[PDB]
Amino acid sequence: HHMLVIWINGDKGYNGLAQVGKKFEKDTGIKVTVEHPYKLEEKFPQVAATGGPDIIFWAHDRFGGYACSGLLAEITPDKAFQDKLYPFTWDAVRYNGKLIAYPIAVEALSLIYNKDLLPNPPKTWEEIPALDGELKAKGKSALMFNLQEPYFTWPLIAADGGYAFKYENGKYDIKDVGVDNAGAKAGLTFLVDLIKNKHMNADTDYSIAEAAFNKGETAMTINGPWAWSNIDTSKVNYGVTVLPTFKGQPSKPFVGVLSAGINAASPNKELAKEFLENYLLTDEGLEAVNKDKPLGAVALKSYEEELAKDPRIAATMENAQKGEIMPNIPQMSAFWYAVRTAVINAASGRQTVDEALKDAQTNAGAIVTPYTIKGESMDPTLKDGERVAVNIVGYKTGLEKGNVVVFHANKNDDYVKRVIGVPGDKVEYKNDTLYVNGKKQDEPYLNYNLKHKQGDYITGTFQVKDLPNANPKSNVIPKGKYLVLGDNREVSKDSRAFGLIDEDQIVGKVSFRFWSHPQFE
Amino acid sequence: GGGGAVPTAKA
Ligand SMILES: OC[C@H]1O[C@H](O[C@H]2[C@H](O)[C@@H](O)[C@@H](O)O[C@@H]2CO)[C@H](O)[C@@H](O)[C@@H]1O
Repeated sequence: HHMLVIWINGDKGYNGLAQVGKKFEKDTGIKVTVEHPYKLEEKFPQVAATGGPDIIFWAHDRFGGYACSGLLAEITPDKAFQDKLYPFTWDAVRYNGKLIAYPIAVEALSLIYNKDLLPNPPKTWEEIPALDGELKAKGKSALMFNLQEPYFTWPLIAADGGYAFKYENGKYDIKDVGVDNAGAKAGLTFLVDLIKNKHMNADTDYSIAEAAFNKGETAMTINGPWAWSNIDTSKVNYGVTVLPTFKGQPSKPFVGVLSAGINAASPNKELAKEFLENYLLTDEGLEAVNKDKPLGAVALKSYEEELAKDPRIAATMENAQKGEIMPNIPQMSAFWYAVRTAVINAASGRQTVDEALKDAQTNAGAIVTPYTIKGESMDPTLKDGERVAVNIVGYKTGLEKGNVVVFHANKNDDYVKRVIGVPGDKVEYKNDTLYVNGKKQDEPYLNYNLKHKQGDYITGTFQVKDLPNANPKSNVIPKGKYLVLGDNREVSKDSRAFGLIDEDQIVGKVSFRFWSHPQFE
Repeated sequence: GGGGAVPTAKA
C-alpha cells in the first residue's frame, strides 16, 4: 500500500527510471522500487494476482495476453493527456476496445556498424558471406547478433514474405499464420547457410554479440536503440542504418511499443497513474530514462520533436516503416515460442528448415486455454483442483486413442475423460482387458488404480454395441463418435453410463508434462 | 482473451 513496485527489462534504462522514481518520492513521499527480473514477461502472470509489480513495462505485444487473463487495469487518461501522445501509439495498447497500457516509445531494430572496419555497410544480406571472408583475414567477423531470440532474426525471415498473423478487414486471422510460407523458408535458409559456412555461430546470444561489437571484433550487429549507450562508452565509431535487403526486399522488423501497464490487483492504481502521466511521460521524465538507455522514438510529441533530430532515430523509424507493428493478441506468446524453437532447431541442425517451420506453423496457431479439474474420476492422472492447459481442437480437424479430452456434456457442464476408441475402432472389455480392433491394448495410465482396487475389476466387461449412441449391431464405433472413460475406473461415470460422445462436443486435449526428458539434446 | 474466471472440467 505504501509504495510502487515497477518491473522493466534489464536492457532498458532502469537506473534512469529509478531517478524519476526518486523525484516522485521527493514530491509525494511515496517510495518507488524498480526491478528487472530475468524473463519478467513470463514471471508476471505467475505473480500478478499474488501481490507482483504495480507497474509492468514491456513491448505492447504481451499485453493482450495479460488483459485476456484479467491481469491489467483499464487505464483512464483524459482527452488532454491522450492528445499529448501520437495517436498510433494508443492504437498499440488498445485491446477489445479498451486502453490497457501507457505507450512510452517505438522500438525497431537497425543495422549497427563499425565505420572504421566497414565504412560502407552492405546494402544486401547476400553480400555478407564475402564480406565476412575479408574480415576473417584480419581476425574480425562481419556480423554478430542475438540468434537465441526470434525478435532479431524475424526481420530477415519476414523480408521475402514471412508473417505472424494476417491482419485483414480490421482483424487478425489466427488461422492464417505466415511462418512456413516460401518467404519465411528462404530467409531462415539463408540464416542457416550463414551458420553452416561459419559466418555466424548458432550459439551467439545477446551478451556475446554486444561484447563483440563493443570490443571492435565484429563489423556489424543488429540491435535496438537501448544498445547505443554501451556503444558510446566503448568509443567504437559506429553508424546506425537501414537493415540490408534480402532477395531485393527490405528486411521487415516487428515493431514494438514499449508500454507501461497497471496490475489489476494493485492497491496503488491511482498513484501508478500519477506516476506514469505526470512524472514519466513528461519531457523531464523521458529524458532521465533516455540518458540512461535510449528509448527510441518516444510517444510523447513534445520530446520526440527533439529526439527526431537525431539521425539514429531517423534510421530507427526508417526500419520501422518497412516492418510492422506487432499484434497484441493473446496468441502472440505462442507464436514467439514457436518461432524461437524453429530458429534454434534449424540453426543447430536438429531439424531442417522445412521441418522446423512446419512445426512452428502448427504450434504458432494452436490455441491453448487453461482449465481447472473438478472431482476424482481421473485420479491419479488428474487431481481435484489441478490446473491444466487445454489444446483447443479445431472445428472438424486429429483425436487419437489415449488423448485426454475436455468436452461439453451439456450447456452448463464441461467434463474430462480419456479417449479409448475413435470412429471406426472396434472396442470391448473383458474384465479389465481392453481389446481394440481385435488386439489387447495395454493401459499403463491405469497401473496405480489396477494395483489399488476395492473390487475384482475396475472397468469390467462391456461391449460398445450395448452403449447409448452406438450401433447396436456392432462394436465398431460409428462415424463422429468417441468412447471415453475416466482413469479412476471404479468411480467414474463415463461412456459406460452415458454412452458414446460426439465429435461436436469436444473442446480440446489436455497437455501433459512427461516427468523424464534428456539432460541435453 | 476476455478476462473471466478459468473454466472447470469435471473429471
Ligand atoms: O524474441 C521474442 C521477443 O521479441 C520481443 O522482445 C524484445 C523486446 O520487444 C525489446 O524491447 C527488447 O527487450 O528485446 C526483446 C527480444 O529479446 C517481444 O516484445 C517479446 O514478447 C518476444 O518474446
